[PDB]
Amino acid sequence: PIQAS
Amino acid sequence: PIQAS
Amino acid sequence: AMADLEQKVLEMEASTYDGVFIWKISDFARKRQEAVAGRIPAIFSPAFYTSRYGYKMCLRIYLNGDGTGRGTHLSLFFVVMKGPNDALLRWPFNQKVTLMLLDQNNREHVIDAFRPDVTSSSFQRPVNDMNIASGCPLFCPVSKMEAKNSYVRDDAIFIKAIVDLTGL
Amino acid sequence: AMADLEQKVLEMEASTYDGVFIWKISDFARKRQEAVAGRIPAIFSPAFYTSRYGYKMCLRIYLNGDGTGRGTHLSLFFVVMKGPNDALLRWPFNQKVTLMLLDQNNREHVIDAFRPDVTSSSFQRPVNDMNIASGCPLFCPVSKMEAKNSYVRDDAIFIKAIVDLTGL
Amino acid sequence: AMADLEQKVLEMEASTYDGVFIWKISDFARKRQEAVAGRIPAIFSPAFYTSRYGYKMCLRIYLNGDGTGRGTHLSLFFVVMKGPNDALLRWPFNQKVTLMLLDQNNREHVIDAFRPDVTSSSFQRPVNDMNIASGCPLFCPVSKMEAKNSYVRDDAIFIKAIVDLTGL
Repeated sequence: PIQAS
Repeated sequence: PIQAS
Repeated sequence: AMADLEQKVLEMEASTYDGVFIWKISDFARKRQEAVAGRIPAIFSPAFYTSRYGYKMCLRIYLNGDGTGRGTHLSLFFVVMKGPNDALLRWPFNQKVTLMLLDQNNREHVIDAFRPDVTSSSFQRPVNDMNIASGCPLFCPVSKMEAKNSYVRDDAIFIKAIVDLTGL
Repeated sequence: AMADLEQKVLEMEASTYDGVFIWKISDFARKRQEAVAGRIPAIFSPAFYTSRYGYKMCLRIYLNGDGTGRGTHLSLFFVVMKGPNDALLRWPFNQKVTLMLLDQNNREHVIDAFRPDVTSSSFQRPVNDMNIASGCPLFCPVSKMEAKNSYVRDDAIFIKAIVDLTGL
Repeated sequence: AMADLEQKVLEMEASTYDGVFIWKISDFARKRQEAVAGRIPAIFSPAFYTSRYGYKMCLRIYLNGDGTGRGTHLSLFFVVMKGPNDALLRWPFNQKVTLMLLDQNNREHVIDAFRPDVTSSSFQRPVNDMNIASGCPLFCPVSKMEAKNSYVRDDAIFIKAIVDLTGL
């Protein structure tokens, strides 16, 4: 998963 | 079970 | 009016319908001192149920003890409340009750249990809002709470009740 | 106080306690234009739980995208929040998460899934109200939101989350 | 206003999400008089659901009868309601429905089951808040719930509905 900016 | 006072 | 609906909302926030209940008591140190001073000897938990239309129950705790536990133990009692569906249920109440104070390290819980005394008024079909509470006056020594321990963490404790559902 | 009570009631109306959540996003065209225009880039879902006393979680959506998806994709993220029983749960959070945009003809859902990176701050025990969100910036190309498509119907979409409950 | 949120809280208090609903009608004698005297011929139950995101349903009772049962029978009806997740569900509504009046001596319950007529507007996807009701005008003779009847106990009756969940 990639974190929200 | 013991009753509350 | 306002307060009535507020109570209804908080009750509904806490209610469970599978006979398993966890009661988080926050601000533990102040509430215990309130018990020690006699200002607030006991606290009731919110209500919970054995099934969607089952028995209505709550807990009652004495943070500085009751009866034989006065001054030395946390005392913890079970309460059968008048439920909306009591006319559909078997009486007397006859389910095993298990009560615990949770270790927040999960190593060593305090656990007690009993089967109802079906002769006791505590387990008859309620005529008032609650029957007389019944349970464990010697549930947990206060010293376990006061010394270095993992039952009280971040000024809160957790009490867990399990009502066996055999026969229901 | 009535505003606060209304908020609590809305939260409870939406809460689930089995790790399965369906988020209906109505007024879709207005909210998407709000995202496109930058006035409201992101929307948070109501909170849901893995069990009655389990992890507290919510979702966060960018209807016009975030990061690598910005301006071309729906971006959809998972949020671990500070829950009332976190002291009782295992950390870091380690449950598989499945996220879906439902086809309202039920032919071709959009689905993605991930295992938490247990070294990420997104999955440690929360100290703030929520942890940093994480998920899929490239969840769904915005073209799938067109009128000929069946994800938007009667100005609403449906997002579904399934938190795997293995080991809980 | 306040009454809106009071209604919301009452609906949440009574809601179930497994297709099983028990409706306690208290103040039975007064509400019977209101129906006999024509002031309140009918009462709607609170809503319940087949699943967390399933069909929304309620019951409608005429304590002094409707239609063929008017003045001689309790009449009991099932109502498909407009639900928040109807776009995700199969239409027409096609689940078996069982309705009962509970004997409070655990004796013969009144029980009727039916399957929806799928050509009826009662079971199409709701366009209004409520579809047209369907059910049993002759559910129970009024004379059967009188003194020593055992359906009425302590000025209350209990209605139970079970919606079959096969195929959902």
